[PDB]
Amino acid sequence: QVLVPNLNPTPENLEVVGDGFKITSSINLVGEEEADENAVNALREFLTANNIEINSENDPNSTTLIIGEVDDDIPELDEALNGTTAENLKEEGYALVSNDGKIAIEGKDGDGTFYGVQTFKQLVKESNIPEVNITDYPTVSARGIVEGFYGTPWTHQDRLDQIKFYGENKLNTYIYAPKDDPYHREKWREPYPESEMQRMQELINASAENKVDFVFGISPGIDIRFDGDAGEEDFNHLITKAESLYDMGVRSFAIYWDDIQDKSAAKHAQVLNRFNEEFVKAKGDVKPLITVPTEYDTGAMVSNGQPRAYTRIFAETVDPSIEVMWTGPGVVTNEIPLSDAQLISGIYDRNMAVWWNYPVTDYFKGKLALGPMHGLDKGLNQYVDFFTVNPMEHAELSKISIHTAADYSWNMDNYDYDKAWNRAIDMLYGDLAEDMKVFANHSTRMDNKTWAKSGREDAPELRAKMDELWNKLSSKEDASALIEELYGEFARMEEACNNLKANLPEVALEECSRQLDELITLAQGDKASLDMIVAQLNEDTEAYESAKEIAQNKLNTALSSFAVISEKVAQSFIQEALSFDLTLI
Amino acid sequence: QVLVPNLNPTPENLEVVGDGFKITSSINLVGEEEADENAVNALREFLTANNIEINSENDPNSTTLIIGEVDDDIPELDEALNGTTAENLKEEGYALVSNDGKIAIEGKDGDGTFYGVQTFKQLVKESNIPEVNITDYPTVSARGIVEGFYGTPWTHQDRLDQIKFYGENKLNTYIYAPKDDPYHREKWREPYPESEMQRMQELINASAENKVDFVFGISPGIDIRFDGDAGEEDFNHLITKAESLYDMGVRSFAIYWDDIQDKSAAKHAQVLNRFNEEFVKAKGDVKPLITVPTEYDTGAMVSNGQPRAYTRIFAETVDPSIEVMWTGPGVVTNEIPLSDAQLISGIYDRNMAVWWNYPVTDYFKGKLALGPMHGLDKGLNQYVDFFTVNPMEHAELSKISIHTAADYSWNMDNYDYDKAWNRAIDMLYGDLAEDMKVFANHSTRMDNKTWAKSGREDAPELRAKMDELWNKLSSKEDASALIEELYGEFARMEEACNNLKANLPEVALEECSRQLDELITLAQGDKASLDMIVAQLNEDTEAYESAKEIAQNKLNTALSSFAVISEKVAQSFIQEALSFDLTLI
Ligand SMILES: CC(C)C(=O)N[C@H]1c2[nH]c(CCc3ccccc3)c[n+]2[C@H](CO)[C@@H](O)[C@@H]1O
Ligand SMILES: CC(C)C(=O)N[C@H]1c2[nH]c(CCc3ccccc3)c[n+]2[C@H](CO)[C@@H](O)[C@@H]1O
Ligand SMILES: [Cl-]
Ligand SMILES: [Cl-]
Ligand SMILES: [Cl-]
Repeated sequence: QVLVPNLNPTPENLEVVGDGFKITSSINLVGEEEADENAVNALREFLTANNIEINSENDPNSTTLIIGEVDDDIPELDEALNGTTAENLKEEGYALVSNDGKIAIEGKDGDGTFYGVQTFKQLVKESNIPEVNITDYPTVSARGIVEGFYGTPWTHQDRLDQIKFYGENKLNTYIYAPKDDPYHREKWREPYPESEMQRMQELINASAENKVDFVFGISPGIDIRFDGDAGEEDFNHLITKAESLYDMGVRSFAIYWDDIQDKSAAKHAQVLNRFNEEFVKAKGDVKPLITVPTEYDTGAMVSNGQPRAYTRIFAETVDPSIEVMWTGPGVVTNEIPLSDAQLISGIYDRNMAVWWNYPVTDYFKGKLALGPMHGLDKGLNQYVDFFTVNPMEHAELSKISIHTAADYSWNMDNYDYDKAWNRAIDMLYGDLAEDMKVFANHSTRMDNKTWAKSGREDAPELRAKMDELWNKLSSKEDASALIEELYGEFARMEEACNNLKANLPEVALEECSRQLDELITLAQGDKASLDMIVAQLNEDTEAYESAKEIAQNKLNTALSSFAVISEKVAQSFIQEALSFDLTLI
Repeated sequence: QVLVPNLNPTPENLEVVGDGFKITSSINLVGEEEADENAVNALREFLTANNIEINSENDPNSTTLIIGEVDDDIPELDEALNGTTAENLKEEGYALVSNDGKIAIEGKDGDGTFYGVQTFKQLVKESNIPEVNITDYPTVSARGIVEGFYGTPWTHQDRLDQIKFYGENKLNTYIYAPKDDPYHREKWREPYPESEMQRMQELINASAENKVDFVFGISPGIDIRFDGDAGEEDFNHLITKAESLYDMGVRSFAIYWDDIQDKSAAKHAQVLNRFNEEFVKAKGDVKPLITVPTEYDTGAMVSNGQPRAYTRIFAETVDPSIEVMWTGPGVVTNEIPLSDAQLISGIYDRNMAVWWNYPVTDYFKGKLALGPMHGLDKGLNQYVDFFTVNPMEHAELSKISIHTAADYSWNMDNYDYDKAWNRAIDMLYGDLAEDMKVFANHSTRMDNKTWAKSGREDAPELRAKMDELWNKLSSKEDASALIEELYGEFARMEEACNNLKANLPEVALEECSRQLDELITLAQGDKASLDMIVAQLNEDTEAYESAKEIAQNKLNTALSSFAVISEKVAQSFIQEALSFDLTLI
């Protein structure tokens, strides 16, 4: 009878109180004079998009929408809320009540009001809305993305689209830090050309319109000089560089020390402290300084329960108000258990920031990382106050994983990776969701075979059916039913990928066409591998020898291609099938 | 001056009691006419081959060999042993004392005297013998090989040479059960043709001369009938077949029920019991009957602590005298822990026989299994009294692993797999042992990528070095010295293999030429992999692309080839290097 639509992030408190109601083609709007401008703009936009007019004069027979903040002078807001408010209720928190023709939205601040509008937009389908009482606020207070990868940086239009996407999903933090922007790191002293400054401006305006904090990152560590007149000259270059962005509206800064040879911990921190003093504190409206030290994962930072020398000196030197990011137990790592966050938090005795290197693929570019947040302790917020993911150079397909990060960082305690992953693809993909899940299911696990591994395993259910096939065959048990089933699975992989090639919008298709072709090749090799097994069981030598040729040729195509998908599953199945001797008789 | 040479098996109690001495050009021999016939005949062969004559006549000044059993009354033996004796040792035990120009060999029985001679043969080098006090006896009472694999059965010459090899290493059991001998299984009812029988006579005679129990296996399970007249006809067929081999001197027999679809536990065990009664006991001089049940690995036999339906019925129907074989926790598995043997021995209420599926490679024929007995509990004799290995269709190279089985089963408590493996190769390959070690080190681990896995990991020390390389490179640490060390290892892999190709005797070379060429190919890819890494460090794109094309080609060659070696080490390393992105900035 509505119902409650898919929502992201999952609201903290949601109660269904009624049958639901249709929103009139024309509404009455109250409070839009005092409410958060940004919030109201996002409301107007949605209303316009959905062919909903705003009444110039009040109308009894119309759906009424009331909007404002807690301390705004708005009587009707108090009334339609009927008891529950956002009072109450941390920063970015809000209350939403839909009941019998009225919709009320109240934020603790303007951010909350904006976010209340985002939930509203998600609640309405076909002008119908469920009847609910919502109170909501984030688990973690900074949530977002660091564009911090190697490779082709996101285009200006990519970033503008990403920023709207963060706002819509309650993500409030975007860190500008592309390794391959020359003015970010390689030529960090050099000022941005005019045309690129105008683009930053648009990005900064876009961030503000969406209640996202734009963080200007800089990475001087390759060749910054520390002592004497050169240290003076270089420190001034940092100040100059930050000022140009500040003067455009930037109020958040990051200075980064990763991926460099120099491990002068005291000098790094001293730079951070001087910048913090002469810029951050001196400007007065600037958020805490953000940094990553040269040791940034637990393997690098810690030896036998104790901080290594670099980490030790850095921790003892960097001012307490500076946000320090770390990536977890490893740079690209399976999990962050609570004990790791506890370890690092105690070392720095401060709440930590997380730089999560997933879905980034810059270290294994042939594979797309399409899985949810996976391995992050649901209790991490005890030690972590700031959470960001490093995405792929592929902006559109990063939205799947980013979508889950939004849910993880806003409602951490109830986060369910499988449900969040499904919900992400449903919400992003529409009619194509079921097919996109088939494909993406095979492309969640990242593994470069050495130091870098993270993500949910690829297609775990299918992997379990494959194992059971081998179990039955080696036990000489009848596998006819399981074989018939696996034909069904392989045919479904291929059909799903074909539907995706024919119907994915180009923005999506351009990022994954090769991996799609790759999964089809694999599915075909998997099918032929079944043919090979079935021939061996039928003692049909010629059907063997013909199926095996196909299987091997598909595996060889898959191995020689740039695109990489389903290594431990669709790919490995062929290898397993070719290594299983059923000619033993 | 003079050290104890490599011995196999490791004697139970050995002590160096002096400096050693040289045996003269001719000796006094004493006890020949009373000591065991096969022991003396083996002794004479050795004396003839090492250009040592026997006095006519006796004295000077000439070294004195005295030989016999405890049951014999030879004074010189008693004087020469000086307190040491075989009197209190188990069957197959012996005493050897070499001191002051005397060598005394006393067996507990004729088997023990023979083994005494075998130890003597290993003790003498260039006429020099260490002065020692040995008492010795096997841990496990039945120690041998079952030729029980699928594929081309060993040739008749193969078998004769194996049987002598078993003698020399104190293995006492040979089970004749090749899956693809028609008359063993496919045509189990049918008599062997005459020329086959003559070959069987030779096998039987050779076994007797080398104290080896020749065990005749029959596998009637595919199509044997049990009920009514058909069941009579078929039972008599078993009798006819056994009689024919008994009539030539066979006194041990096996009836195998493995790898069939018929799970008729009562019928199987009834056939066993009927044969035990009408053949084994009726003859009086036939050793206990040996069997394998259709369920023969713990996974197939047991469901949480308890026997499955078939095993329950088998265990409780089969006569207590019958030796039952099982393979361990799985058909081809990592280990047999004491707890597994306890569990299975519990169900059958007796000491078990082991059929150990290593070094057999019938299920993964591209790889040679050249490693030691690995994963078998060193206390297994508590529940096991019968130990055999299923070897490769490649008889010559099977000797490395068999050699280690001889040590494990004879001296279980002191069994050290690395040392036994080293000794095997030292003792078997002589001048080529160091090169053979390099190559064989890469070919210990069996793994069909699904249900079958067993053996020591391939080249473990190189694997750790590889691991340490990636840990340093991903921490952006200086690895120049290790890089250099690994260039040395890959070069030495290629060198060893080249020498093996040029100098292996043909009978070994014909079994491993393809695998030699595989390891060379991979060493070359490994070397190209290092070059590829070094180029990326130097930001030399041309050298990188060039080394990369080579490393990829070498890999693809190895992957496409029938021969398989060093999957997780030499081969994996190339895959690891290719996925390590060092072009990031
Ligand atoms: C801010 C750091 C936590 C960090 O992750 N720095 C860089 C980083 N460093 C590393 C490990 C060291 C390394 C090895 C090879 C090439 C470049 C870096 C991995 N990463 C990320 C994933 O590839 C990459 O996106 C990121 O820009
Ligand atoms: C007597 C049994 C303990 C036994 O191991 N039987 C056969 C046996 N059965 C099995 C498992 C069943 C099987 C699976 C696939 C193909 C053939 C048999 C494995 N093996 C051995 C290793 O391949 C093979 O040498 C052996 O002859
Ligand atoms: Cl899990
Ligand atoms: Cl193809
Ligand atoms: Cl029958």
